[PDB]
Amino acid sequence: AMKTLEKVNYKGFIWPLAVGIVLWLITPWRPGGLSVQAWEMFAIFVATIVGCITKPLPIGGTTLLGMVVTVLVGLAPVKDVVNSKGVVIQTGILSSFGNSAAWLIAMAFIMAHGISKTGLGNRVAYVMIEKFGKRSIGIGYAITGLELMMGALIPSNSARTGGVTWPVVESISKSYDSKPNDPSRKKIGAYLDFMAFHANILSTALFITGAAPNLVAQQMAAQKGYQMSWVSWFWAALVPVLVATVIIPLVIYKMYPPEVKETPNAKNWADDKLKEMGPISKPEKIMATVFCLAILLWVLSGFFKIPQLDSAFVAFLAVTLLLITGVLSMEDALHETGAWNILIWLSILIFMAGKLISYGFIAWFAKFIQSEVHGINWGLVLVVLILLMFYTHYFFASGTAHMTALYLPFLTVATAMGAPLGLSAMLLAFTGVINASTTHYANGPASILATTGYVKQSEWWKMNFILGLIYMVIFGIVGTIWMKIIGIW
Amino acid sequence: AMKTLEKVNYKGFIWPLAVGIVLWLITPWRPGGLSVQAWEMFAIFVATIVGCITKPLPIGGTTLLGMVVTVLVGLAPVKDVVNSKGVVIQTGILSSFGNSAAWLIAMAFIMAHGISKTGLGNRVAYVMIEKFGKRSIGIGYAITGLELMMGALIPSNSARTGGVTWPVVESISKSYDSKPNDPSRKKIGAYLDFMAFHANILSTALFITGAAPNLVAQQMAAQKGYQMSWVSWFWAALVPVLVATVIIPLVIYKMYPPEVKETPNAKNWADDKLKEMGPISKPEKIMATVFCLAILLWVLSGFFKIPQLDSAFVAFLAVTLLLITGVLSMEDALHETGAWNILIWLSILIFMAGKLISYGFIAWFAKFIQSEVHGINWGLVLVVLILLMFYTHYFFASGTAHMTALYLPFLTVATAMGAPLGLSAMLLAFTGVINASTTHYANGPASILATTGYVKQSEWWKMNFILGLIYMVIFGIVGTIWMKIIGIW
Ligand SMILES: CCCCCCCCCC
Ligand SMILES: CCCCCCCCCC
Ligand SMILES: CCCCCCCCCC
Ligand SMILES: CCCCCCCCCC
Ligand SMILES: CCCCCCCCCC
Ligand SMILES: CCCCCCCCCC
Ligand SMILES: CCCCCCCCCC
Ligand SMILES: CCCCCCCCCC
Ligand SMILES: CCCCCCCC
Ligand SMILES: CCCCCCCC
Ligand SMILES: CCCCCCCC
Ligand SMILES: CCCCCCCC
Ligand SMILES: CCCCCCCC
Ligand SMILES: CCCCCCCC
Ligand SMILES: CCCCCC
Ligand SMILES: CCCCCC
Ligand SMILES: CCCCCC
Ligand SMILES: CCCCCC
Ligand SMILES: CCCCCC
Ligand SMILES: CCCCCC
Ligand SMILES: CCCCCC
Repeated sequence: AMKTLEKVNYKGFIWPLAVGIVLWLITPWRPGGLSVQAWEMFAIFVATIVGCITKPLPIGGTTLLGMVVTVLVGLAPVKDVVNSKGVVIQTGILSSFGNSAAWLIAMAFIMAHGISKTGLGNRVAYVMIEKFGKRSIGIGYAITGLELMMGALIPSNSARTGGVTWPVVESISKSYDSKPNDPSRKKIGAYLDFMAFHANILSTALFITGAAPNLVAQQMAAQKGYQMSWVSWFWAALVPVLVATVIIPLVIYKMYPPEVKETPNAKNWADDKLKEMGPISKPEKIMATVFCLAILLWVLSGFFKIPQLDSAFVAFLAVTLLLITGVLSMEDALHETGAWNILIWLSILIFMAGKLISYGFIAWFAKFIQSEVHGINWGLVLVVLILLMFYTHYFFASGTAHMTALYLPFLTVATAMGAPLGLSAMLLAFTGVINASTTHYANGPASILATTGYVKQSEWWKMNFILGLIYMVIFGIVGTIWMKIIGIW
Repeated sequence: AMKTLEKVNYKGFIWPLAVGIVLWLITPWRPGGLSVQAWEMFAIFVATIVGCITKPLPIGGTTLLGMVVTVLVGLAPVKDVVNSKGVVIQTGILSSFGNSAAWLIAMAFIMAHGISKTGLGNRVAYVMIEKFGKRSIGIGYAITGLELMMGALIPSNSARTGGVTWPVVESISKSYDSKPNDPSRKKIGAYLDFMAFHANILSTALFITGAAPNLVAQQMAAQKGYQMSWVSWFWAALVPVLVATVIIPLVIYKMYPPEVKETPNAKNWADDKLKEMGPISKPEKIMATVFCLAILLWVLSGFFKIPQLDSAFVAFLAVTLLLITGVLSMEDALHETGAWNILIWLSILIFMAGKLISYGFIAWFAKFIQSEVHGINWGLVLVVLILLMFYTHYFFASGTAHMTALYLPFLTVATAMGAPLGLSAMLLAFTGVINASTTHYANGPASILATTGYVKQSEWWKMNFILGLIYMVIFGIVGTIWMKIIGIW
């Protein structure tokens, strides 16, 4: 018996629509050397992002709407178009949900549901509160150190986030009664969410085995005659990453403070709650075993490249084990909405960014940069290249496509303007790492920790912009001094 | 606070496991001319189906488990493997959820949720009960006639089912208080579910624009020198389809009777309920408009082949309209479990069948048939070919791959054993149509109407086997007499 329609934010359609429309009417006056379909896809993508901002039809709905409009105005098919030789010359909106990152994140949400159902997350939370609970910044630094230690083993940031630290964040927040999409999110949950994201950034920056784009940078620098190694990257990123570990958390605590700042009796409270939770149970032990097994497969995935260890099949396998074991039914995994919502909208955004890359937008931007800056001292050239490689990730959603597309061209321009090779390589790599401090779709950890409701998106974008300025200053200046020190030039 | 694990049917793992194991140990003694990977994939597929039967880890769980085992023993990657020329020589478990049929069915489940929420389904149900409510077989024949009329326009059976008649079935069942997965399913819901499936079969058989496999048969017969036309197919399938319309419902009513057989006062009851529902509302009017628009796009999709009318993008578009209009939020579409469950398990089954087709199983079966039957009167040859083209669809899940793979070879053998061309073509086409009376994954309508809980799977398979024998008798004998009558030979 439904009487009245649901409440929809129609005002939020103004800025997206308008933006799109204007760019569309601008199409004939496009920057030149560019294709009509490219500019149209750019306009639709920008309007979709402005919608994700103004939040009409929450991100799933507006992403579906942007995909629909993409298919209507003739920028994308529904089924992949083949060249009669098997090659897929055009992808479709259906060939977008077969993405590894989105399915990994969904299965990780499901594993997190299992951790929350068993009672393991809350036990871990009270343990961490007994250890470093008081002075919540202590909790933030502990999660930062945990992520840093895990960076050396787990080569997938999306896993390090949705499998280990996002559950810990959720549990610690639910022990403080910090629920999402509620004015009670500001207690401790939002601070911890943000700090988890930025600790994931730091860990990705410290170890070359912290993410894929770093490996892509390695392959490229080897293409141009510079061999990045686990020890060199580490010895170069140690100092700047320590400076960041010391600063970034402090400015987050000063800018986005944890409303609940002090817990003078965390020890007794955690002990009381644990003892009230009774001894550890069988489903909790099984979930712990499955979690340790998944972590083991993830850390082995760095030495053995094998389909059985794709870092997503591992999540499928853990979920399957939870199903055949009992701690997780199938209905428990079916109405875990976050999984399907993120599947939908992340897949759609990645598809639209891929269409931006294929239609010849990024390549034109790269040629423009290559033909614009001609005579300058290589210092300003490197500054400009870092700034561009930073603020171009607003038009990407993978982090690997960004590098494959813009790392070799910008590095080439730098080395051609007199800059040294190792410095430019490592700087553009650190920049491709800290790019994540731009958006809510920049990577897996952001697409996870921005949509949990603990942190709004306006605040997310603003604070990430500021912290990106800070990251660029830190890495550029400090790491340049550091690389001049240790024989990199 | 979870204490005890969930209840899992461990006994149901015996038959699948055993089966698999045995076939695996049989591998060295495989039929010959076959590949090891092919026989292993066959074993895993068969065990997965036996699991879907015995129901450990409901179909979603056992399909996930079969996919996991597929990836573990080295039969499928997780990411598509390319040949360095762009061609995809091996598909992955992730490149399986980008399927048009599964996403169409999911979006149709969502549209059905909208129809049930608005109050439109119940109004339609009481209308149909006022018209042909008494003598529930009247309801079955009305739904049959509706599906038959829609066959001439909507060229997608999955849509005709999940968009029009599955909602009507659900509403009429919920007006009789027939809920699924309940001993109250036998009242009227199961009979109507079965009858809807078989009416979809009949409509697919009557009009060549009733499904894709019929178009595939058309293309093939044109390849071999026989031009199927909308008027010829219809004039040949009229008589047998009338015989089926008269018989099949009767044997279903005699074999699977609708426990509630008589409703002597349907008129007054429907009028009372309608008047108690008040005049038609605004959300109902909007859902009706969206439904009519989707039906219009679906019927236009037969004359204009355009990505904007893919018969799945239309469901995406209807859902998007319901979102931007208000009658359907995003949370309403996120916890619609059936959509995601069918996505999962149908995609996985289609992927495994595609692996059966690529590894060289179906092609070997076809060569075996081509090299086995050599000297026979073409009548027994056609009998054997119809039987094989019928009972090979247990190893397929699309209905189009089946035809593309086995229609031209069997038709070739028939025409080479003396049989006439038009007769063999039309008979194998009708057989590719009635193949759907085999399984729960044979097509979209079956994968929909078998998993709704109104009809079990054991009963489904048994009754579909019997009705397939009956369909083969009817079509073969009657249609052969009919084609001999009208100048087809
Ligand atoms: C004609 C294209 C106008 C721009 C499309 C706006 C898309 C809205 C997505 C929320
Ligand atoms: C050109 C981008 C304009 C985006 C404006 C977003 C305003 C959001 C107000 C809450
Ligand atoms: C748990 C996945 C381990 C699978 C082992 C695969 C070994 C392949 C050797 C060829
Ligand atoms: C010496 C080249 C590196 C300088 C990078 C400075 C970036 C400034 C960010 C605001
Ligand atoms: C060694 C492979 C045996 C096949 C097992 C298949 C398991 C599927 C269970 C649903
Ligand atoms: C290939 C043999 C399949 C056996 C299936 C038996 C099902 C038993 C259900 C009670
Ligand atoms: C509802 C969308 C109908 C299709 C728009 C017109 C496309 C014409 C492309 C030539
Ligand atoms: C003349 C032969 C026509 C084919 C008859 C098919 C009968 C199938 C019997 C099950
Ligand atoms: C001529 C400069 C225009 C650049 C617009 C494209 C980058 C957003
Ligand atoms: C006012 C609702 C508009 C919906 C977006 C349409 C995009 C062309
Ligand atoms: C380049 C986009 C900027 C993000 C918002 C900045 C608000 C100060
Ligand atoms: C307790 C026996 C279940 C084993 C399941 C393994 C399926 C490959
Ligand atoms: C060699 C005899 C036939 C075996 C058939 C195996 C099942 C397709
Ligand atoms: C060749 C497969 C036949 C299976 C028939 C199943 C009847 C319940
Ligand atoms: C030009 C619009 C800025 C937002 C980028 C996604
Ligand atoms: C959140 C993962 C905790 C596992 C403890 C063994
Ligand atoms: C357990 C993974 C081992 C991989 C050996 C190739
Ligand atoms: C293959 C997983 C075995 C676990 C059964 C309890
Ligand atoms: C009853 C199991 C059927 C096996 C063929 C798929
Ligand atoms: C079930 C669809 C009903 C639409 C009536 C106009
Ligand atoms: C509410 C539907 C509007 C679509 C055309 C702008």
